[PDB]
Amino acid sequence: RHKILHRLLQ
Amino acid sequence: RHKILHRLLQ
Amino acid sequence: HMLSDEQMQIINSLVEAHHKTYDDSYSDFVRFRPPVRRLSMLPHLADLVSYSIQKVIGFAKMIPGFRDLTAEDQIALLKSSAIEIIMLRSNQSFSLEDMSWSCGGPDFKYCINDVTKAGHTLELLEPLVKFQVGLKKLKLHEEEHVLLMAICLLSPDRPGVQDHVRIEALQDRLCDVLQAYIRIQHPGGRLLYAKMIQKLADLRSLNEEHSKQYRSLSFQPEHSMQLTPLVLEVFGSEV
Amino acid sequence: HMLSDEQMQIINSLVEAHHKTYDDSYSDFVRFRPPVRRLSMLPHLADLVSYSIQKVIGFAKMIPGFRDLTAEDQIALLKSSAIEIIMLRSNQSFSLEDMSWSCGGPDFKYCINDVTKAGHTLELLEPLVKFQVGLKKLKLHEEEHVLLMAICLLSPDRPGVQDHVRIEALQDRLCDVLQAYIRIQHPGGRLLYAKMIQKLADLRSLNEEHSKQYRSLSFQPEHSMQLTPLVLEVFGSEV
Ligand SMILES: CCCc1cc(C(O)(CC)CC)ccc1-c1cc(OCc2ccc(CO)c(CO)c2)ccc1CC
Ligand SMILES: CCCc1cc(C(O)(CC)CC)ccc1-c1cc(OCc2ccc(CO)c(CO)c2)ccc1CC
Repeated sequence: RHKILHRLLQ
Repeated sequence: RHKILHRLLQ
Repeated sequence: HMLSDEQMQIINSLVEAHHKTYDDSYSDFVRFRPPVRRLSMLPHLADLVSYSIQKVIGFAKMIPGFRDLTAEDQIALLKSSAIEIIMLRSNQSFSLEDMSWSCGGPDFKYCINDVTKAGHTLELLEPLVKFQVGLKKLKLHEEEHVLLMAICLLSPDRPGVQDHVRIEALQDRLCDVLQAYIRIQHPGGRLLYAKMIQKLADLRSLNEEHSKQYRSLSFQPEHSMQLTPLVLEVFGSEV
Repeated sequence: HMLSDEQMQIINSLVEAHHKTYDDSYSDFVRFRPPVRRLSMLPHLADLVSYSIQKVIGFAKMIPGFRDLTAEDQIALLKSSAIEIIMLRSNQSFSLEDMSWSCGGPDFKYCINDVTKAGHTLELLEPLVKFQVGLKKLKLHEEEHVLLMAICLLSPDRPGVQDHVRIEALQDRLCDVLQAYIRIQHPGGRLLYAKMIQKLADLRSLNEEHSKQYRSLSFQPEHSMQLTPLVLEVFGSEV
């Protein structure tokens, strides 16, 4: 669930 | 499950 | 009257974030799949949009307060508003003359002509350009333009948002500065703030239209395979 | 002795399929995200590979018999062998001289130099080139080269294959022609067939290595977001 969004959000 | 592979396989 | 340091700090924080996430040389565009003048523009535009999401995300992470929201709320805000932030940030390259988006030059000059072969119809392009033109006319300051993007992104009335109250605070502390700045630093900006908020409402309709059209396109794998992982994930329906 | 019409028909069917799915002008490469000499080659190579999958699929759909297998079996065969078919088809552009892949010219000439910044290591590149060189030396005929691709793709010993028996028949009727052709039409090809089958075994190790390295790369979203929907789906682990 939203793998890339997460990694980008940190 | 393999949306694009299917569409391409027909 | 005049603004306070706290407010001035917010503006410098945003303006900087925008500068840091918006390349005026548009030299990154050379790395997109080449533009081509049947949905011949989809590859290049998909890349442009994916790239823009990455910038919009980078902008958010710098909006003061945003980074303290829950990872879940951050996503909910991005997924629902990214498409609007992109329409807002893209205005900085929209030209009233040629009525297009000029990004560094030819090949990257998207007239209503080439923008058609990307899978979208006039049912979106018409209101879109209408929006870009209207907005371009408000000759906003960088400060106001960047505020409007942070306000739009911090709307607590987006589906999926949990803390629809702490985000209410943030957006409010944001609308304050905008209202203030326009009062203290914008001659003839008495009816501006109201015109801007109206734009945020127009972005809601455009968002709706893009969503419908994106679904139809995205449902056809021969087309969805042209998109990028980020575009698929962000504009996807995963809860 | 000599081959039969049925066999000759199979060869013309394959050779044609290869011609129809392999552009000798490599003019489609201009549409890939530009090559760039930190994983600077990943975008361009990802596009090249995705594009290749599309060709490998198009080739399969024309291998006689393949189209009658179950949609499920067709996928199982592609997902497990696509990477090997790509290594096999890519040999047609591998050059012993410069020890690289020359596709239409510069920018599309991938030396072991640029092929490094795509996320893979020597633990793959070494055996790979070794393979390309060895294979390039068997100076196969188009007929034999295309047969080997159809044989490799119709291996019933791939995970996920249901009808591991009807596919056994097809691959067998395929190895027959190869054995025959080499006997009837290839001077000095007494020890060829055996050398070829050995290549199919090497493709198994390369497949294994690529799989390991692909997993590590694909696990890092900053990298997997560089791939394409097709590459992700085909090299993915979805059952
Ligand atoms: C709001 C519509 C966004 C959009 C979405 C899609 C998809 O839905 C997802 C990929 C298709 C499935 C395809 C094309 C488009 C598009 C991009 C444009 O770029 C302006 C361009 C974009 C961004 C910036 C900065 O982020 C600048 C510079 O200011 C210029 C102009 C016009 C259009 C509609 C056809
Ligand atoms: C077998 C390895 C396939 C491969 C996979 C990946 C990924 O796993 C998936 C995207 C990375 C996550 C990235 C790069 C590569 C690659 C491609 C090459 O192209 C030959 C090139 C490819 C195809 C054809 C025809 O299909 C020709 C023309 O004959 C030339 C040469 C060398 C390499 C290893 C670095």
